Amino acid sequence: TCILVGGHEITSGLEVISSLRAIHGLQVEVCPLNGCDYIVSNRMVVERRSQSEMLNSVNKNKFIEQIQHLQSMFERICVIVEKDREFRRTKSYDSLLTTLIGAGIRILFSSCQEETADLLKELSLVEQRKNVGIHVPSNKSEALQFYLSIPNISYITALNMCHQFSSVKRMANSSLQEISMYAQVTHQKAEEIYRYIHYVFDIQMLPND
Amino acid sequence: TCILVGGHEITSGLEVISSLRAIHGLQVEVCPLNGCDYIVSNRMVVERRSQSEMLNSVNKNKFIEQIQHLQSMFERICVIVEKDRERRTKSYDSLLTTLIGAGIRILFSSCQEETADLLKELSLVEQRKNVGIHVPSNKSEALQFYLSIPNISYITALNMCHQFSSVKRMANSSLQEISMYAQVTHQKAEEIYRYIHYVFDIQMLPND
Amino acid sequence: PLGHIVANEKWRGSQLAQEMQGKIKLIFEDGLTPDFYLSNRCCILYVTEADLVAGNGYRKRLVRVRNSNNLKGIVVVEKTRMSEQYFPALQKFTVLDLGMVLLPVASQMEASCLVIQLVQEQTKEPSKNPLLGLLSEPSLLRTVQQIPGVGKVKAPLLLQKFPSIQQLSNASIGELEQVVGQAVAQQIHAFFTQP
Amino acid sequence: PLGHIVANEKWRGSQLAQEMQGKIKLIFEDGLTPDFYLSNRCCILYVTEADLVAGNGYRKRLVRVRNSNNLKGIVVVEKTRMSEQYFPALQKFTVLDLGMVLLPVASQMEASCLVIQLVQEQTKEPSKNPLLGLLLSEPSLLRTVQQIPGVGKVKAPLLLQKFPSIQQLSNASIGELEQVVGQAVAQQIHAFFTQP
DNA sequence: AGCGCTG
DNA sequence: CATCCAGCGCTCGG
DNA sequence: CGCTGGATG
DNA sequence: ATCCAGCGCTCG
Ligand SMILES: [Mg+2]
Ligand SMILES: [Mg+2]
Ligand SMILES: [Mg+2]
Ligand SMILES: [Mg+2]
Repeated sequence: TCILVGGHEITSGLEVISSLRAIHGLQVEVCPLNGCDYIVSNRMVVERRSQSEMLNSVNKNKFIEQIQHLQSMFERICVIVEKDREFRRTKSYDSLLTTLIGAGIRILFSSCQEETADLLKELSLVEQRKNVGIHVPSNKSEALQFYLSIPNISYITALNMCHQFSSVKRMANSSLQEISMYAQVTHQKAEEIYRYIHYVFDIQMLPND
Repeated sequence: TCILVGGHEITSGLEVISSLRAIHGLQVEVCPLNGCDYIVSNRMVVERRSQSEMLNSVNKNKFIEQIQHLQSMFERICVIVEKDRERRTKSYDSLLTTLIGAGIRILFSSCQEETADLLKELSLVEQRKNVGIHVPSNKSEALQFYLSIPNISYITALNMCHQFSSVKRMANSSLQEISMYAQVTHQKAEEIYRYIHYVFDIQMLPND
Repeated sequence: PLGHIVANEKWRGSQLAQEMQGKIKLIFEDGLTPDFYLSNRCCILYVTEADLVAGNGYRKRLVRVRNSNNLKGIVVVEKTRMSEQYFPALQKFTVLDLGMVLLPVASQMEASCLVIQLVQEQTKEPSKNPLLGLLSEPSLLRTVQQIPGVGKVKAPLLLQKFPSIQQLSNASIGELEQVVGQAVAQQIHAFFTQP
Repeated sequence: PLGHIVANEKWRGSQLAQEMQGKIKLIFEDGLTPDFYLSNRCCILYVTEADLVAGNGYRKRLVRVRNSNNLKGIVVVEKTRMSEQYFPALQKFTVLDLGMVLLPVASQMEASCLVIQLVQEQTKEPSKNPLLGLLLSEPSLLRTVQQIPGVGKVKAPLLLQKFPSIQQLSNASIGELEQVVGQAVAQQIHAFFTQP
């Protein structure tokens, strides 16, 4: 069972990463993800935030925009609020939690990096049982960057495309249903990708210059 | 056998990293290293460069400065020139001969898998010189303090964090203790000892 | 009820009930299994320090609420220094088995200020929750610029002649050669067909 | 020899020997095990495509050179598409077992332009090699002390005025700290240095 | 912004 | 036939 | 933008 | 028991 970790997590998550490998026996790869912490399945991303980050009202609007970005690419979003390493609550903190609950963003609480890794593993198990887990094992590097350029798809979706389509042409000539199954995305999401690849470019929709 | 990888290597080295784990059975940790690719031991750092990066003369002086930085922290520097993924110049040959003349070892690799193989071989040699990395959360402030010490590597700072029960114990250590516990040379322990015993003088700085 | 909270008798004059005074009104009532009701369909199951130390007696009630139709439970739990060790096991059960919301609190004082927010959130319309409530041309330029050989200048020329990614992908070397050089045509063709 | 290369007879009129003409002078000679000598103490062992396909016949000669005192070998090897499979095994042997320098070349043409550089590097003084040829610690020490929690830009210099080394700072009592920074930041500093 | 490649 | 710039893609570092 | 210590009640 | 001013800290 596989999990992708954002590279930025090495500046604060080293015990999360190494527990996941060592204690839990997941395949753990540290990846250049753009805008997320833990991709746990094809459907589920997990954001890791310290109490302090959640308390700090400077971070509120930026967090909500982060969650909004993640909503366009993932069906299941989890926030793990991890205790700071060696806490007074604010209205803004309670307000954020209630906001998240009202939008069905799941919240978990962790007292250390080891416990964060434990929750990540449990979340990994649930998703595996919904047959949406990450399936991966590379002279297909140009192709990956192309697929990542497709709007509102996650790194794992782009990876699936790279792995599953023998060529880019084969991807671009696929049906909506094929994109759904091979890229492991929802109907709606396969629809967005299909419309994009069939979209009739018009130079006159851009400024003249 | 442990090896530390700079986090930047995930933008170009994913097969190097995963081979090292999977094929070679090293403990591989991706780390926030500042200015190096692979720390293979307490004495040895390995820089990984594509042929293109080596050919590109825009990169020559920048590479030389990078090797100079690394010389202040490591006794053994290796460059692995890795063939680009799917044409030779004087400045390329010039760089190679420069590196030879300063005893910087050069290895050549045709793919990321072969780079991982060389990194593993280099790991083995260093293990046999008893300078290998030995490592396994409340010590985080201490690490950042030790990393602030000039001209020491990430692994030297980690050793300090792991070996000294407290920072005070570190700062009261002998030169010899620093040598052994931080796993650095005499010269390097001397530089750390002088730093910790250096008499700060505010009048050596400008005023405003 | 409107502007109100239906409450279990057992919270009569507790620190929780005291700090909600003036902020929000409490209709007490007997025979209630859950601790509070925010609306008719959202309830609270307060698990105390005592509840969590003892064992898994708290769970019985949680199961009832989840397995009720026409009702949803928010579990609020007293996460102290004493209880912190038991909290993982509870959270696994509450959040991951049963699928219910769990909110830790240090004390009843905190649960006061938290429950006021839940009620302010319930009363709010779902639009003003920001997590509930473009031309592709620019993106397509950038996608096509990922093709080797193709930069700023060649990207728009290609999308003028082959107006979709699909049509671009199906273009012959001959069709490509008319728009870009023989060399950049090979690069594009190679990119789309390399297995 | 000065401005010169002592060469093995076998390279008479080869593409290598041809491209070096005018650039550099070749004294040929018989009975030489190594291919060229740049100076008296640095030699070259050219391993050809033929050498590398056959097996490990090349190694005999390499062992002799490394095990010679008063002599160092640079191994230049023909890394073609044909040979590339054998190159890892050679490089492990040459670089990691024997400790010798190894430089791949596509062809003799490349080895020409490479050997000219080695000779230009040998002739060069070791100072003008930038990887061969002291500071106030005050700025660093400010930054080190700023890693102590509670201590920023302003408190760092005040502490180093009273406790002028990291060691003395590390040994300072809470009492001594209280005079400079006040009770809370004193505890933080003391805690930092002594937490086991 | 400078550098190598293509018509 | 062999070149010479000029435009472009690319990389790099602000 | 919160916390600490200190001047003002 | 209380405003605020200076500082450390985080973030852009
Ligand atoms: Mg229910
Ligand atoms: Mg391109
Ligand atoms: Mg010798
Ligand atoms: Mg500080």
